[PDB]
Formats: sequence, structure tokens, C-alpha cells
Amino acid sequence: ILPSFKESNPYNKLFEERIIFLGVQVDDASANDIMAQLLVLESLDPDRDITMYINSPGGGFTSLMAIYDTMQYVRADIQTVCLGQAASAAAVLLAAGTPGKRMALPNARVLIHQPSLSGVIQGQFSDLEIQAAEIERMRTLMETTLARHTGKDAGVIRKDTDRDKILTAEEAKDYGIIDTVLEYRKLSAQ
Amino acid sequence: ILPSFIESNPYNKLFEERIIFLGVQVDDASANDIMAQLLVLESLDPDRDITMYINSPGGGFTSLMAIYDTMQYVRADIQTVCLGQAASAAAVLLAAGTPGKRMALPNARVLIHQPSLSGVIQGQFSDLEIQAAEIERMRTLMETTLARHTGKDAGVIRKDTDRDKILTAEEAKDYGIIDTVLEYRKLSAQ
Amino acid sequence: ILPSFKESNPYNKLFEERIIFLGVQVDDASANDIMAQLLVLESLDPDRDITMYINSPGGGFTSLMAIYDTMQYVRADIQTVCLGQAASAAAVLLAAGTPGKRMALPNARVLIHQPSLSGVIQGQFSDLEIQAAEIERMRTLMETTLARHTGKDAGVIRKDTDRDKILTAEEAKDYGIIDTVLEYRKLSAQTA
Amino acid sequence: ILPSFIESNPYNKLFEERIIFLGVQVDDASANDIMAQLLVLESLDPDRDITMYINSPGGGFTSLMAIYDTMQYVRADIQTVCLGQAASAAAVLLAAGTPGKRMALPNARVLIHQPSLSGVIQGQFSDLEIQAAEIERMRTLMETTLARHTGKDAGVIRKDTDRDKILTAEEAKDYGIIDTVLEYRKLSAQ
Amino acid sequence: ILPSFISNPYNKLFEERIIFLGVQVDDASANDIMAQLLVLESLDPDRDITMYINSPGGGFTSLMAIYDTMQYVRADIQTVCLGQAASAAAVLLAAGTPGKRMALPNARVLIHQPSLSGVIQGQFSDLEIQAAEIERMRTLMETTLARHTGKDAGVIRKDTDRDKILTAEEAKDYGIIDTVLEYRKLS
Amino acid sequence: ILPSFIESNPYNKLFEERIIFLGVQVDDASANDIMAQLLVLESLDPDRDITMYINSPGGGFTSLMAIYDTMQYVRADIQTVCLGQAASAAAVLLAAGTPGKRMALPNARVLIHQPSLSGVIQGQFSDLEIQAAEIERMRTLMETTLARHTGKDAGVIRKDTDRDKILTAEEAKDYGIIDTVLEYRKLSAQ
Amino acid sequence: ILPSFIESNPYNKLFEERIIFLGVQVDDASANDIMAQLLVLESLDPDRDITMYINSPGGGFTSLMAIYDTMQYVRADIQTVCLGQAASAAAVLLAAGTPGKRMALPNARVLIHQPSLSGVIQGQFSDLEIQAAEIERMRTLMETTLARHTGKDAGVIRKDTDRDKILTAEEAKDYGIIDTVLEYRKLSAQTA
Amino acid sequence: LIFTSGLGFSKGEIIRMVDLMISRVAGQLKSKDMALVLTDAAKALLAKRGFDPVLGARPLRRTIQREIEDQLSEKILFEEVGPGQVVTVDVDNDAVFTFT
Repeated sequence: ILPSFKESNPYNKLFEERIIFLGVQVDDASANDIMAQLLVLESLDPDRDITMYINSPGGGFTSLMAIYDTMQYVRADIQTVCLGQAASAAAVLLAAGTPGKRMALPNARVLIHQPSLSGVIQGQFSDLEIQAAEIERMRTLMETTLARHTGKDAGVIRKDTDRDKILTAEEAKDYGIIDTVLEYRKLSAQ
Repeated sequence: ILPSFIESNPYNKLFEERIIFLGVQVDDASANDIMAQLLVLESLDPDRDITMYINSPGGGFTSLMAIYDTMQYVRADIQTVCLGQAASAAAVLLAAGTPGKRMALPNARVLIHQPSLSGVIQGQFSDLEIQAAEIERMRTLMETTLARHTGKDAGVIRKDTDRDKILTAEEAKDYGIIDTVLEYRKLSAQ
Repeated sequence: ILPSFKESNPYNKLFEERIIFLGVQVDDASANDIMAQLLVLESLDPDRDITMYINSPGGGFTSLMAIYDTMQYVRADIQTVCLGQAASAAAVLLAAGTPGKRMALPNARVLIHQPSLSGVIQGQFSDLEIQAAEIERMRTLMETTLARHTGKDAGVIRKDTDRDKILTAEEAKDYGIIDTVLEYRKLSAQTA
Repeated sequence: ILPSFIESNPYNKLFEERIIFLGVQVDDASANDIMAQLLVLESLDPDRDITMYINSPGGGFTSLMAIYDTMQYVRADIQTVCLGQAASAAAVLLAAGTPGKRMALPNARVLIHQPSLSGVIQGQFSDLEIQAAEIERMRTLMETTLARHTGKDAGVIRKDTDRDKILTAEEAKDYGIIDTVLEYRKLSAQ
Repeated sequence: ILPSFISNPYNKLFEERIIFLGVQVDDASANDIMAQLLVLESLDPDRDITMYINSPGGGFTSLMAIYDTMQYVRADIQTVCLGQAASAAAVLLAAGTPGKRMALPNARVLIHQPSLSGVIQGQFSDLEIQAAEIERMRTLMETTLARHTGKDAGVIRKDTDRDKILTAEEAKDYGIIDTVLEYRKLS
Repeated sequence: ILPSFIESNPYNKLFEERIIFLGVQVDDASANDIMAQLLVLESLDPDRDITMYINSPGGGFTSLMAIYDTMQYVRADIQTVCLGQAASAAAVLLAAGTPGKRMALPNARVLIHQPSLSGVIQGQFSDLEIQAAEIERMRTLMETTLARHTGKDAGVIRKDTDRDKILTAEEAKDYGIIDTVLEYRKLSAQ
Repeated sequence: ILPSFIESNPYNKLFEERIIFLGVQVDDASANDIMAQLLVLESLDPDRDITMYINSPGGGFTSLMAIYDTMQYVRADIQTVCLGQAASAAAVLLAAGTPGKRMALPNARVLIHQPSLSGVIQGQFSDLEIQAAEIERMRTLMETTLARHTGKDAGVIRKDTDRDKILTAEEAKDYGIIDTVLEYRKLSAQTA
Repeated sequence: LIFTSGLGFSKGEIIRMVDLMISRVAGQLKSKDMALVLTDAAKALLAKRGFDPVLGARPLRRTIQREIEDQLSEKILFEEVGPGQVVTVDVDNDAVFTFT
């Protein structure tokens, strides 16, 4: 249950503060909403940074590419903050934030791994030979995006994602996926 | 969880700027919604372009043809933007935009392939002759539509779509499905 | 996700312009809604036409006949427009519009075929004879209605609907189910 | 989707002019709604007729008799219009309108058949003989109501209803279930 | 589809102090009935509360909750039977204020002893407790109907030994209702 | 259906008079709702009493203890009324009202029995030892609360609640679960 | 059915008083809701305490760590109150409130145990070794968190959570998970 | 300056005023050579019928007028009670007054 308080929820109030939440599995339903929100926030004020909070377990590839293109298109800078995890697709989204404005809370984690096709795609050999080509293209594009945004080489990225790579916030920062590890703002502690 | 309040839904804001979002499967319900929106926007301002956003995996054929006829009928020019993917029927809708005003983000993919049957139609051999004739008619209609909206002979389209053909944005521009590939407009990037 | 925009939806605006959308399978619910809308619009302005957009895969027979009787009953004329397809019962509804005011879009599809039982009725032979007689009655009634509204004989309709008959908008206009095939009204297209 | 207008939808509008729509199965929920509507309408103006549109495939017997009693009890006179079909219980309700104000559209259909048990009732022979007595009682009650309202004799109704009897509007008029078959009002056809 | 007007018909009935027991008797419906009864009693204790019954019966404890609330409130209760009153509902129908329990001519009442639906497993030492409880509930129904119909618990027990169906007139002769509604039509 | 009146519905009116309705099973959702209501009512007017209507078959044990701690914590006096039944946890809640303000309608019921493990818990013997010790702790706590509120001794409660003990209103009053058996108020036949 | 009043809900009223409610299993949906609420309450008044009620059976580790980081991140101090139980993840959250401001009702219970992978993860040995390393890392991280927030050596927590450990409010206060066990504030009891 | 001005399941001198008010009727009768006497039961019934605890003694005057003045005037006109006679008012048996 989510309390309300014009009736507005916490999510709407944060949206009015230029904050977006990618806290669900990435797919068309979530991607279209994220895109509409990004476009609206850019229209309202394009010189103000949009904070995107990422706590996703992953999702599809086409949806990731939609969100990525919108993030890289809007005039406003995007600031990604990873809270609990950024697994697979979301990892790219975390690395796609504006250079210098990629953050992860200290206990956040990132998980980068090569694309996988859960389930069986059946058909003649002449159809599987096309599906394999498309999947290889998708994997290569993921590597190229990660290498463009992390500064590594597509070959190094390809080798590192051969199997599930789990990175902590410090390890991700050293890897290029994020820039700074958020420090706690609590006044009592400091 | 889309942010809205009682209704400033971001989709309302998009529609208020003459943007229709085809972000789901192309079926009867979504088809009817799309035609209602196109007609409403044409009435509101017949001489202002209507924008369509296509992130869809395609769907039925009659629904595709409903949307296509409405797009061609309305007095206003239709500008189609492929964001994410435009697969199967949606591809035609992407190519059906007003020539010049067909666009796609750099990482979008367009899938063109021939009509296929969702399941098995059973009956006497005569009923199957009728159904097979209808399916051939539908396939030829698809080839003709794409030939009309891409500048290529229907024979070339038939040869190319005999098996799944996936095109990046640039390959789609060369193929004739779209006209421009959007360039990112982020300010800090320049 | 159907946006709004007084605040209204696209369907409310269409209704305000005297347009009824039969975009679902014909059945009791949709039949009742269409009848209510027809009665309401006819009361609002009896001498003004009511437009019926048809994109439907067919449906029941009693519901079809309810909608048909209501269309033919109201003071106002009915202008039927086939949008993406009109199959089974929706084809009869399309042909039931006022002559001269039935039209289809260029790529629409009409599908006329004889009534088909969905499933099975099990029972004694004395009940199956009754059911078969009723089914034949309904088939003949469909043929008679289409004959009346297309200008063809009942025998010709019976021969044609024996098995699925798929027609394009032009073939439907030749057959007699529609009167005009809609023309595009894009300004750029005309000026080219 | 039923479109409203200016905040009254078509059903509320019909209700303003004293029309009750029995377009569903005759069961507890529909029976209670119809009683409530009949009582409200009687309260608003007892001396004005109440119309009942029937498009139902019939249903329960107790619900039938409840609606029937409420119809026969209200001070206003009920006029029943059959649209599409009035089968099984609904037929009785159509026959139970005020003599002289029962109507059916030309292509309507009426179905009469004796009550039938849905499913199987299991028990000892004593419970089953009690149930059989009750079912004979219900059958005789339906026969009595139909004979009362159609001018036939209970025996003729029994013989006619042994096996499902399907009547067109004209045949229903000649059977005594309705008084007149509605004529079209269109002017183009006049 | 229930059409509103201006409010729904059920709000209009409730304003006139009419409660509709049109569903199965269970905890949810029992709580709704109790809340409505208390509200109506507070608004105007003197004026009577009407209660329409078209239900196929239901639980026993929910029956007893509704029954206690009906007897408790200051307002007189007037029960109508409409289309059916089977099992629990029958008791509630007989639980209206004497002289104010009526039924429509083609109503139907159905009284039978409590029956367990399903099987209650367990050791014999627990099934003895369940059997004793079931007998207690059955005797309680016997006693309530005997109180409200003016018949001995033995007679009511013998009658309800197997499902007993009554028309409105037979129910009247049985003490479950007081009047059978004559039709009100002006013609 | 639950009719509204002028606007509010019966539960809101009950709440406005400081009445809480525990009419469902005792689980986490109902427990949280009951605690929220108790705290709100305590804030509104601490001196005035809060009434709890109990008609429920029981439910969880930790939810029971949450509701019980909240009831015993708030600054206001909690009156309890058992309407149809108070089985298992509910009985404790019924017995946990303020001494003097625990009531039950004449035909109410009160079932008290020892905690029972619904379903089957599996695992090694070293885990089941812990689970059994926890179950014993929960049972002893239930007996302790019942003894504290009914005035009896914990041993007598343990003997009595071994098997399902069903008490009527008067038997409950003798046992100490309640204090008064509500008497009817009906003016007629007073 | 939760009764509204004149309007709001009890939950809206509590939120207006800065009282978040974690009453369900700790998963991504609940984590997102709690994080949004904490951020909103921090925005409205960063200098005021935020109360968090904990009645939950636990849940995912990543959601736990999301909520934990958000609690440790916002400027407002957090006060946790355990009502019915705080099991698995919700125990860590209970210990994550600001030192001195962690409370439990007298009859609450705190269940702390090591992470357990309900379900089966299949794959090659080369993937299972990675998964096992990750699970060990998360277990050690939970031990470190509890050691930090309870003033106990991580080895002590590791030995203690080897099997499910259930603690009553008093035993939790002795352990370190909470600071004070709430006392009833009923007026009648105090006056009697 | 003088100025004047549960939901459910919960449980668990007037005779002098009557004499003063009938004083006017007694005096008017005396002017007519008549002596009105009221019995204790009569006064009790009059107070019961005409005294409203919610509204005080407001409806008492009209009650006295209804029960005594009207009947007494009727009897005077019938000549069944003549000047110089003592009119005694009694109550019998819901109840009803009687004049001697």
C-alpha cells in the first residue's frame, strides 16, 4: 500500500522533482513509460538534470535500446543512481548516464553478462541461422555500447561478460560503469 | 507505475501535442484506439502533422490494414518514428508515414517478414483451399504495400521477406523504409 | 492506454458526432450497447444520420438480429463504414445500412458465410431435430436478409455463402454489400 | 466500451424514461437489480408505464418468479419489448407484461421449454423424491403462469413445452405471448 | 448494469430504511447487514427497518450475527421474502417483528437441518467435539424457529429432518410469515 | 453491494463513532489496518474509548500479537464486542479488551484451542528442533496472555485449550473471556 | 476493508505524520515504494525524524540492501518500530535505524538467519561456482551489517545465524538489534 | 441582561402548576356563582396528559382547555349545571373525566 496526499503519490511528487524510477523489469510496458517521462521532463526544463534511480533485474534488448536512445537524445543530462542492483540490461542504462553523473550507493551491485535466449526458438535450420546472426549482432552491440561508455575495448568487454560478472559499487567505479559511490547524507553521522 | 495525478498522465501530454503511441501489439482493440485518435486529431487541426511512435512487435493483418487506411485517409501528414523495434505489421506502419517524415533512432531495428499463421486452421480440403488463397492474397497485399512505400518491385520484396529480414536504422534508410536516422540532441555532448 | 483531452475520450467525441463503433465481437453485451446508443442518438436528433463503424470478426445470430432490427427501426438513416474487416454477422450489418450510405475503406475485407454451430449440442434425436430445424431457419433468414439488402436472389446468396466467401472492398461493391469505396483525403497526396 | 456524454451513459438515459433492460441471464443479481429499479420507478411516478427490454437467454426459476411478482405488484403497468430473443424464463416475463402492451421486434425470437435441472443432484432416494416433487411443482407453476397470461390452458402449455418450442414474433403473437409485432419507423423506407 | 439516477437504486432503497439481503449469508454479507442496521437504528430508532430477503442461505454463525443484530436494535424490523428464503435466510425471515413478516405470492421458503459440506478429518477425540458442536447448532436453530413460529422444538425438528419446502401460504400457516402480499396494480 | 448515504458508507460512519470492525481473518493485512485505525483514533481523542467488533475465525499468531500489543499500548480504553464468533486468535483479542468492557451477543460463540501448525515444515532435525521450540514458546505465550486476562491459571488454560473448546456467551462470561452478555434493546416487546 | 474518514486513510494520516509502513514481504515493489516515501519525506523536511514500522516476514537480499542504503542515505534520522515480527531482511532493517531510536513492542519477535536460496539454480559448474561465490559474498555482507549495527564481532553473528535464531523483544535488546522495548501507555492501567 | 438557551452495541410541584392554571377557570366560574373542585386523581391525569417533560408545561394550558373548559361550557349550555352548584371533577378508568 502506497499513501497518497489534487491527489498525488510519492512517485508523482518525485516526478515533479525531476526523478524517474526504473525499479521494474525492463520491457515495452516500462520502456514506453520511461520514454514518455523523459520526453516530458526534457520539455518542461531541458537544462535541468533528470535523476533516474535504477533497481532493475534486467529485461529485453529492444526495450533497453529504446530507453538508451531516449536517454542519449534528450537535451537534459541524465544522472543514474543504482540502489539495490543493476543487472544485465540495467547495467548498460547505469553506464549510459552523463559522464560524471553515474552513481551507486555503497551496497549496490551491478551484474554484466552476455545476452541469453531463455526458451527455445524452433524452426528450420535456415531460420535458426538467421536467429543466431541476430543474437550475435545484439551481443556485439551491447559490447560496443558498454565499451563506448566505460572506455574499455569491445574485446575486453566481450571476454569479461562471457560469464556472469558481479561487481560491487567500488569495483564498478573502477570498471568505468559508474563514476562515484554516493556517500551518506545523514546529518547525525556527520 | 507511471506518475500521474487527478489526469496529467504523460501520454495525455503526448496526445495534446499530436503524438500517438503504438507501443503494444497491433490487434483490434489497439487498432480501434489508434483510428479514433487519428480521426480526433485530424478534426482538431487537419493541417498539422500527426506523429506516431512505433515500438511494437506487430500483429494481426486486418488490424494493420485498418490502421494503414486511417493513416492514409486523414487530411494531416503522418510522421512515423521507430523507437525500439518495428517488427512485422508495425514495419509497414513505419514505412507508411509521409515520405520524408519517416525516422528511427540509431539503435532501432526493423523486422520485415511474410505473413504467418497463428496456429492451425482445420477443415475439409475445400475450406483449406479458400484459406490458403486468402493467405496468399494477404501476402501479396503486403508486398504491394511495401513496394508502394519503399520504391522497390514487389518481386524484390517477396524475395527479401521470404525469411525474417532484420535491418538496423541505417539499413532501413537504405532499404527505403525510413528517411532519416535521428541524431542525438544532448546539449552537454556538444 | 487511451488518452483523454471538458475532458473527453476519442470514443465520447465520436459519439458526440453521431458515430457508433462496433469494433468487437457481436454478442449480447455489444448488441445491448449498440441498441442503447442507437436509441439515444435517434431521440437526440431523429432526422440526422447515425454512422456505424464496423471492424468486427462476427458473432451471434440473435444479437445480430437485435442490432439489425434496431438499425432498421430508428427514424434516422444509418451509414455503415467497414474499417478493417466485417466478417460473418458484421457483413450483414454492413449491408443493412441505408442504400447509398454503405462504404468501406480500400483495404477492408468482407467475409460472408453460413451460420456455423460453435461446439456441439447433445441430446435425444427428438431434440436434435428441433435444433436442426431452428438452425436451418436461421440460415434461411440470413440469406433472405442479405438478398433484400444486396439485390440478389436467396438462391444466389445460398450458393455463394456455402463456404467462406472473402471479398475486397471493390468485390463487395460489385456484389452489392457496399455502395462506395472510400477515397483518401490527404492533402499532400492529392497535390502530387 | 459504452461512450458517455454530457455524465450520463445510454443506460442511465433509458432509465430516466422508465426503461429497464433485462439483457443478461436471469439470476439473483439481475433479479435484485430489476426489483430495485421497478420499485424506484414506481415510487417516482406510479401512474406511468414502465418499459422492460428483454434480450436474455433465461435463467433461474426463483429469480424469474421474483421479477414476475415485482412486475405484477408495482402500481404502474409494465410494457415488455422483446429484442433479439426472450428464451426460457425471459419468455414468461415477456408474456407477463400488461395485456395489450407486449411487443417484439419483427426478427425477434421466443423460446419456451419446461424447466430443466442443471447438473446432477446426488442423495438418498428420500431427498431425491423431495426434489422431484419440487421440480414438478415448479413446472406446474410455470405452466399456470403462462396459461394465465396467454389465454391457453395449462394442458396445452404442457404439451407444447414438452420439447423446446421456438416461435417467431408473428407466431408468438398468434400464440398469445405478445400483442403486436413492431413496425419500422424509418422514413427513407416510407 | 445498474443505472444511476439523480444515486443508485440501492442507495435510494437504503435511504427509505430498506436493507437488501440478496446474497449468500456469510461473514462479509453479515458484517454489511450489521453495519447498515446499526446506522439505520442510530439515524431514527422509532421508525421501522425493512429487510428484503432473496438469499439461498449460508453459514450458521453469520446467520446468528445477523439475527442478534436484528433482535438487538431499537427499531422494528419488517422482513419480506421476494423470491426465495432457504436455510439461514428462513430463520431470518421468521426473525422479523411479529405481524411484520410478509412474502410475495410466488415466494418460496426452504427449511432443513444444518448440514456439513465437506469432510472434517481428525482423531475421534476431535470428531466427538465437532459432532457435539453440530448438534448444539442444530438444536439452536430448532429453538429459534420454535420461538419465532410458535411450534415446539420437537415438531420443528421432525419437520426439518429432511428438506421441507413451503409456498408463501404454507409458510404463513407455519408461522414463518404473517401476510402474503396482494398485488398493488391499478388494473 | 454496500449503499452509501448523505456522503459516506456504513463502515466510515462506524469509524467516525470510534468503532473498528475485525470481521476478517487475522493476518498481516488486517493487522496492519487495525493498528493504523487504532493509532489514528488514539490521536484524535485519547480519553474516549475505542470499540472493536470481532467476527472472525482466527488467523496468524504474530498478527494476533501485533494487534494485541497495539490494543494494550494505546492511551484509550478498548471495548470489545463479539458478534458471530471469536475463534482462535480473535478470542484472545476479545479477552484483551479492558476489564469491564468485553461483551458478546447472546448467540455469539467463542472457540479457543492451542496453536496448530498449518501445513508441513520440512528440514533437518536440527532445524525442526528449533521450529518445535518456537511453537512451544508461542503456545506458552498464548496461554499466559489468556491466563492474565481471564484471571485463570496458565495450567488450567493449557488443560482446557488442548482440544477445541467452544463456549457460548454465558460460558465465556463464566470462563472470564467476556464480562457481559448483551441484552436486546428493542422497544417493542421490551 | 479500510475505513476512510473526513478525507484520507489511516495510512495517509500516518504518512502525514512521517510514519512509513513496511507491512509486507521485502521485494522490489515494496522496496521502490519505501524508497520513494523516504525520498519524499526527506524532501519535505530533512531535519525531522522518519518513523518506520516493521511487520514483515523478510524477503529478497537486493531489496533489503536498497532499503538499507536509502535509510542510511537520507538526511532525516530513522526510528524503527517492530510490531508483530521482523524476520530475515526486516531484522537487518530493524537494526538499521539510528542508534538509540530502535524500538519493539513487548510481544514482537526477531528472526535472524543466514541467506537461503529457495529454489534451484541450474547451470554448468562454471556458472555455479560464480553463483556460490556471490551467495557467500552476500552472506558475509549481511554479517558485516549486523556486526556494525549490533556491536558484535562478525564471527559471533556468523555463528549465531547458522540456524534460525528467534529473539523476543528483551532478548533482542540484550543482543543489540533494538535499544528499548516499548512500554504500554494505557492510562487506565497506569491509574490502576 | 438575561439570556436563555451511541451508534450501536452500547449497554454493558406539577399539581401546584395544574392548580395555578385551573385557578383562572375556577375564578371565572366563581364570577358565574360556581365552585370548581378537582380530585387528586383528576389533577394527576391532567398533569400526565398535558405535561411534556421535553417541552415542560407548555402544552398544559391547551390540555386543560380541551378536557375541562370545553366539557364544562357544554354542560353549562345544556343547563345540567346551574348557578350555586359545586362542580366536582372526577376521573374514571384511556381514562375519562366526569362532572357532578
